[PDB]
Amino acid sequence: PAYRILKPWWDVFTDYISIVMLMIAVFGGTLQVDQDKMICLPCKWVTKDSCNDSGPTGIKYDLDRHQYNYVDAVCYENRLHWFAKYFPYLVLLHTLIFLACSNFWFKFPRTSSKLEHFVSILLKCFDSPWTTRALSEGVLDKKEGEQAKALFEKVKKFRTHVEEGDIVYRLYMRQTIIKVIKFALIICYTVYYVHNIKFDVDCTVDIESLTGYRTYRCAHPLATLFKILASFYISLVIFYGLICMYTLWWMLRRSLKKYSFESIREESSYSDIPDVKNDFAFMLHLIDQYDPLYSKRFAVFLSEVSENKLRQLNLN
Amino acid sequence: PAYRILKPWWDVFTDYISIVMLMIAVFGGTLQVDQDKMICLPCKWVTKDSCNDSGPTGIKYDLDRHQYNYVDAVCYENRLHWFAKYFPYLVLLHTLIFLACSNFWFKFPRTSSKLEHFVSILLKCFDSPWTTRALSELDKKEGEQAKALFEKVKKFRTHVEEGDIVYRLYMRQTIIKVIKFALIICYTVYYVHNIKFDVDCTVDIESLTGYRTYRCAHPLATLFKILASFYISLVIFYGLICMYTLWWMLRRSLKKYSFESIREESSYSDIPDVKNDFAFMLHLIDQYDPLYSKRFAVFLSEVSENKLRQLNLNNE
Amino acid sequence: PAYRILKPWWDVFTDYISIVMLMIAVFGGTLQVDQDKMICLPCKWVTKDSCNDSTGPTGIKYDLDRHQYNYVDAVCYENRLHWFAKYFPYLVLLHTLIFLACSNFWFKFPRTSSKLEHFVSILLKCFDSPWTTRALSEVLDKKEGEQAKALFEKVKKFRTHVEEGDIVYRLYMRQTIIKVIKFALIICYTVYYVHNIKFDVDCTVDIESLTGYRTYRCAHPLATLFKILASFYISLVIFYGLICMYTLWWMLRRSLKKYSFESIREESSYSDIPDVKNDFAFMLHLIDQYDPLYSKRFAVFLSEVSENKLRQLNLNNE
Amino acid sequence: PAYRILKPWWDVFTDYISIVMLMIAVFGGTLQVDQDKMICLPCKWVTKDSCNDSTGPTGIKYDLDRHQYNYVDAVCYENRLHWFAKYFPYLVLLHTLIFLACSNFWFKFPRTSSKLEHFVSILLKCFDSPWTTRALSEGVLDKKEGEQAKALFEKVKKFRTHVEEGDIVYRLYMRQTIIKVIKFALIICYTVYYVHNIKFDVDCTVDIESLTGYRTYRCAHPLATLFKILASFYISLVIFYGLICMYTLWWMLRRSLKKYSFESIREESSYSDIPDVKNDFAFMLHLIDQYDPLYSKRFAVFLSEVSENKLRQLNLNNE
Amino acid sequence: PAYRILKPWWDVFTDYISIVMLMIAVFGGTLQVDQDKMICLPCKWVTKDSCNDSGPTGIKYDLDRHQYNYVDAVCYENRLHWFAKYFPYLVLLHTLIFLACSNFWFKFPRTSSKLEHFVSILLKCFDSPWTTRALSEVLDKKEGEQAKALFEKVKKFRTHVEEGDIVYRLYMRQTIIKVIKFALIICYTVYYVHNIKFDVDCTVDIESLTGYRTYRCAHPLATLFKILASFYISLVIFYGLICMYTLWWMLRRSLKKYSFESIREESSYSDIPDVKNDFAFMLHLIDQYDPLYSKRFAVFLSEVSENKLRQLNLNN
Amino acid sequence: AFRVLKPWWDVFTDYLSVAMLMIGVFGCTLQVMQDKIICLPKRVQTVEMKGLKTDLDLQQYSFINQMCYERALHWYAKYFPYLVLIHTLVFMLCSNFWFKFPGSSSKIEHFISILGKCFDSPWTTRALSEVSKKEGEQAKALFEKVKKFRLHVEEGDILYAMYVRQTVLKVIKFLIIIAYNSALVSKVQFTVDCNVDIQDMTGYKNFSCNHTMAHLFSKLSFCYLCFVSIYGLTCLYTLYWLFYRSLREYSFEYVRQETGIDDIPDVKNDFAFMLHMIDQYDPLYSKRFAVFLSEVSENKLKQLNLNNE
Repeated sequence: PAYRILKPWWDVFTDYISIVMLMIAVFGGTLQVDQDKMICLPCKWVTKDSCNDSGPTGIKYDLDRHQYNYVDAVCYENRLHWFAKYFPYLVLLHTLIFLACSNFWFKFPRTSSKLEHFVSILLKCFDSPWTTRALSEGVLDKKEGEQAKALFEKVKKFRTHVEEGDIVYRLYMRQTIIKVIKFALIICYTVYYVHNIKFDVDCTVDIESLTGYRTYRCAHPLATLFKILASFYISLVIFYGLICMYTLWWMLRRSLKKYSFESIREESSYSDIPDVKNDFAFMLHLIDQYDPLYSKRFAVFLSEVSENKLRQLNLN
Repeated sequence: PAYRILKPWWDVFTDYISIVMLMIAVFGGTLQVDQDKMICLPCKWVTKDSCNDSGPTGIKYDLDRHQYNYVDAVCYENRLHWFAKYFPYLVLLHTLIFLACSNFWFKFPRTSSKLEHFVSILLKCFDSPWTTRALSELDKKEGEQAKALFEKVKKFRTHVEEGDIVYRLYMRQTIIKVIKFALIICYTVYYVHNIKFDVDCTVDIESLTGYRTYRCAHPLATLFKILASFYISLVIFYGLICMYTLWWMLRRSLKKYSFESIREESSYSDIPDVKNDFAFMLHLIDQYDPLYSKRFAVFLSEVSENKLRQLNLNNE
Repeated sequence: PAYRILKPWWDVFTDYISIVMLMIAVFGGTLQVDQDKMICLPCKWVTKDSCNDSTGPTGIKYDLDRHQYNYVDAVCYENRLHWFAKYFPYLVLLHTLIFLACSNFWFKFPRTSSKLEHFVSILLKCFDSPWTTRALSEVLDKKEGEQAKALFEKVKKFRTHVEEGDIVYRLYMRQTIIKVIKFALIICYTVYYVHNIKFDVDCTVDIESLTGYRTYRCAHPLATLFKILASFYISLVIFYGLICMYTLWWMLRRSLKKYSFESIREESSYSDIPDVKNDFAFMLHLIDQYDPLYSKRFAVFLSEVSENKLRQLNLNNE
Repeated sequence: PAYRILKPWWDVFTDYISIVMLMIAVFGGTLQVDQDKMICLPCKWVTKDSCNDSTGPTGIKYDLDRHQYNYVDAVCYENRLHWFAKYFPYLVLLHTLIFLACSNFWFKFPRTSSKLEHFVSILLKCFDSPWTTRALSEGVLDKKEGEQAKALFEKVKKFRTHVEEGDIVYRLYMRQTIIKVIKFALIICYTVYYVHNIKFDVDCTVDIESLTGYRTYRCAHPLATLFKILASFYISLVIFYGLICMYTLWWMLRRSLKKYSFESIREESSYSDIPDVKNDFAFMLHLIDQYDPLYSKRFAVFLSEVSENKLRQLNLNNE
Repeated sequence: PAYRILKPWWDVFTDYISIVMLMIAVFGGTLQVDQDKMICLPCKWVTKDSCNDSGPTGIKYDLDRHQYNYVDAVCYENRLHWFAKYFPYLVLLHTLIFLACSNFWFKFPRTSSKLEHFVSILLKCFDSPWTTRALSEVLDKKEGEQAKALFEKVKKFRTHVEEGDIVYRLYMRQTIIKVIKFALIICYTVYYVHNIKFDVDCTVDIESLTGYRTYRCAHPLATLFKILASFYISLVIFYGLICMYTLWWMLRRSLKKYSFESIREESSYSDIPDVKNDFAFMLHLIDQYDPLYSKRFAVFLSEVSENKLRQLNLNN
Repeated sequence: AFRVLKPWWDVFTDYLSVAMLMIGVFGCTLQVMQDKIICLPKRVQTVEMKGLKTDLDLQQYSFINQMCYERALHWYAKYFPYLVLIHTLVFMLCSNFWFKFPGSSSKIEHFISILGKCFDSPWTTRALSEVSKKEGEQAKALFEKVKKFRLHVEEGDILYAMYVRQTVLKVIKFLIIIAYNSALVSKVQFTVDCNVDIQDMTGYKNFSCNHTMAHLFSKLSFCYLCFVSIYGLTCLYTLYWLFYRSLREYSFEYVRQETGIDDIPDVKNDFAFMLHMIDQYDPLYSKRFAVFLSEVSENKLKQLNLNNE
């Protein structure tokens, strides 16, 4: 849409990673809702309240189906690690936080309005025929001349209006910092707690008053599937974090609050384009990271020499 | 939509909070519908209506599967707190009321028509080429369109400055939202501790089952618990945002929009002070983007209209 | 789409209440289809077709298979559960569909749909006509004068074709009366039968030859939830009543088939605006109910003095 | 979309009735796929393959496994439960599909679809033409407007020669209405005859005594009353559909739709040379009259050659 | 869409095959979640930990339903081959990788911007009436100025695109990765498709809990997974063959050198220069979609056409 | 405008294909969850009847059900919906065989553009009125465009060959489908006998099983057979109309019967076939487009233009 221009390769990569993690979170949540149980069999042989487990005939436990369901529910709630139960919900929450950090740049009214104004007159300068006339370096239409003069004045006004404050650059930096800290915390806690997603779980829940057995051995059906999902999420979070550190290094490599038009002023005829600062510099850095043609077509409006050529050609 | 300009950051943030509050209401709704049950096991060793408990083998209760199902249903209906059962429906009703309070501004035909026609004249004034050149301080067709638009603006001012229905409706919506946030916080905080995993039930079905007291495990309790906690946090954030909204309507009189800085900066110093609904939507526009009100203020000034007729007279 | 200007606050409120009623209808329907059961346990102590309700405790052996229990459930759900507790969501869905049909039969009937579409097109064209602004002010181009004269003839022809009868007004009246009557019937029967949605139901179905027991006590697990739905539905219907009742009052306090342009003719310069009647009067009353500005600036295309001024201006540029 | 002008009130009524009937079909189909069971219980004492029906009460022990019960359920559902109760939603869905195909056949048949689209286009762009307004109101005209007016005049002139000769649309609509009414008759006969066979209590005698031990089982179809009320609602909707189709048939029989007189138009307006149209053109003009007569009121302007002479004079003066 | 012109027949064929693959993976995953289980029976007579296989009456195992569920879960986790368990997830991952490789051409911002500019100017040339006149070879002033502006845009576009070969390089890399992925998929899937069997023998050693060691099981969705794999492999082969053809289409001709000798011989303008690198590559792809677009774009490249347009405008 | 080139048989077969898709999807979703078998062992261990006790757990019953679903149920009864889906997808892909190849698609677009442009041209009406300015120049340009179309399409016959190949493919596929479906429709039955050797687990060898969704699968198979038969009758009529009249030759003698112009040449091969297609849509386009073909009409138009200028 209109905001795809201000989305560099790191942003679109993080967006695709985010929707992929959202998909695996939805899958894990559906799995948790439907098929997440645990089959618990009592240990007939016990030793100090622990599972001794020392034509064959099957062991008779004298337990009803409802006692088995009660044992399942109690051991699932008590002696199953919270990660193995709430991993998809944590993944969904982390993905939602990441998406909110990515899209708060687009939703906050001040920054959204500034982005809309920038995108709007960049599209208008692209549609301006005098952009083509200036980039080539005859006859001027009255409507075309009025549109060109209005676009020049709008460019000057907007440059004065936004170069004072850098709220958009500061918000983007804060979003990147929050995302990289989130990734650090996510990778730390997920790497720590991934080994607790096990298949065989020994539960000692003390329901001997109701069931008659003390300790039970449980099999978690969706244990290794959840472990595979956790490893996939770890890989995705590692990729997201590497992209985020690259983006932060892009911020810290050079001052994005200071854009120099030296290369364009050397290539083009107009060599008086000022070195703009702060929010305008950041917004121009973004489109330079998408396509340098936008800066090439838009630098002609900033220069006063092109305005000098404008007033001479308008008079003619 | 077309009313995104009239929605400040508090309106858009609470709408996203209303969306996630809707989603955990949906999530809780299908969870309760599908697998909200409780496994109830009778306490065989009843002692003062308790479970005293006065290798190991299973305890035979001599209960059929259907007797267990009946005990489950009866103790779920009777000895389970109503909050743990109807938490998702309560959340759904509350977020539906919040969404209704947020959208009643755009759904009520009087205020909807007023907002629509304000937005139309504001966007068409944004597209007007006259306002940029007037702020800087002309074709025959362009001057005629601006004069007709000037007539439309003054007619709108006369039509809307009489009443304050929009501002009063917004105040009422904020009052209802904050008082419902308060009520939600009190009752939810009071009753969130009743969502327990382990519940003792005593329903007196001894004539049918054989036991008086049964100990029940509610599987979807702790998850519901954390959902409730999550919901509370969302509501808390909602309320805080609503608090600031209340502050924004009480720290300053919104029925009087002063153009003091506006006429101080610009050449036109005769701009009058608008009132009532016009003042309210101008404050809202200032909250979204000051530039819209800045370039709209010229069409309220008689001096700039004097500059308009002389430009039209000189052109003729 | 373009019919929002013909929908007042009562119509919008009834539409949203019907949406909520449809939502609860779908929810109750899914509940009834999937999770509506009836857990029935035999009463081993029977006393004249009644449950007598009469050393560690031990469960009572009933000597019943699972399939005998399922048969008992099916028979006591079919024969002894009240019809309201079984068909409440379907009845709510039927009532919501009836309300929606009553609301949208105005726009689905081809004669009234064509009349409303023609009225909306003409009024929108007059709203976007620039001469009306000038008509509210008191130059014009050749194109603007031509299109304004063409719109004047279009308005005259539309008035001639519409002001003859009141099919739109009669249809709106009939829909309002049908909605009020439906609300009354729904409230009466729902309030009367809402008490039959009970949790514990005693069933006596006489399947002694197949099960061995005569009387059973059943638990309807969803019943209380349905009760919480049912009362909620009643509340919505109550709202859907009062709003609709207000519409009836609004349609009977004054004759909607006579629209008076007295205020517009006394505020604007043109004081010759005639009083329209019948369907024209009804749609102009509804349009005023949306926003008085639409009718106020449509009044200039009904006044002959505006036509005289337009003809004078056309002679000037002619 | 653009064919809403060609659909009278009976077509709209039948379309919405078909939508509701298809909803009934989908609901019944989902119910019959998911929850359609048959809980069968054996008769302990039988007399000539018939149940005899002969200190607290104790349950009857049948000595049957869960899978033997499932087998008995499957056998008696397949054999003894009536075919109408099993295939009611599928038959309903088939009937709705046939009704929808019959209603929308002439919108998909290319021979009639081309004529219908041509008629709709040259009547709508006729309707929004300014020459209609100026003629019905009865110096200078826009060049584009005049060229368009003469272009639509020539288009109507060729359309009249292209359609008036044939009656394919009228015959197709006749055949669709007749097929719909005979389908309604067949449905309201067979459904009404077989609706009484949807019963809750069904006796099954399937001879599986060598696999279960019992011969007769008293089954119970749970979705029998719900299917009964669904069948009653379907019968009511088919009754409404049939009454609407008989009204359409009576409308098409009483008035000859292969002729159309513009006598009312030519008397109110000054143009009295509008010819009497016939065959398919007359039929769709009658349909448009059923939708809104003022569309044909404006369309009759381009059918009169006096209007042609006036337009030619005005265009020659402009030229 | 807007980029359908760039996609040849092999690309859209691979897209349809990938969509069918995604449908297969979704179906397999739905089956795996819903009705993929194991149901296992103990071997009553066991000699050396193996089933001895030593009117009729049923064998009594004295096992509860929960012991059966535990046996099923353990023999599903430990003795079912991982291919039968995770084939739907594997085809899901492979199809997602194929789709990502296919859409990385349009996703990467640099190549996406270059392709968007190329498609926009090609579509503007295709509808240009001056192109029709040049094919035919008295024109409107605005038409001639549009033709001149489009000529200058073509010149600056050529100078912009001929410097780099990133687009062709990216397409080559995507094709290479797709071929390698096809080869690996075919190799591993053909190697492991035989492990999806119906009768599996499990020796899980749960004698302490159940009473038996060896059980013979039966996987419901085994022979249905044996056809879903065997149908999937076929598609991969087809995919690979198509990809192989694309690889062959890279090797027989040099994609960085589009010689206009065929076009300039037929056309009157026999002075059309030969384009290079990315511009040559997308012109070759234009030929693969339809050569008429490249033929029409060829007249906006020759200098004789520029001289003719300048002479026409001078006459104009 | 691609729907104009589609006659009644083409849209009829398309809607039949959508019906087949619906049948296949319904059969597939039935087979995914509802498809199950119920098995009971044979020779198991005022009359008071007593049930026979098989002494089998539920797990053994499920094991027997699976063994008999795999090794006793016919493969048709298990894979009928997937076969329907695959065959109808092949039918749908081959339904537009003559529409998708770029040369034929370009020919279709060129012919329909030409026919529509001369349809909108008033010179047709002027010439028909004669027999029975700027627009003259436009008519002359459209005439030289018609001549260029004659030089571009009439010499080839690839479209007819592609249509005949598509029709033959549809007919042979319909023959195959009818043959195997009619051969294997008797295998879908309710009661089946299962003789798997699981005696070492369950204790029994001979079982009697019931395919619960066998009546529904039989009805679905018969409905699919009816749809296939209707599709094949449609394709057989298409082949008969293809062959009994030589579609490589289009004759304008029926126009000559009422139109005086006789210099009209008869077009052949691709032109003749696709004019027959437009005749199948409606003959009015063909009998109207006749006047744009002959050369004496161009000479008359040239003379009229010379007189007017």
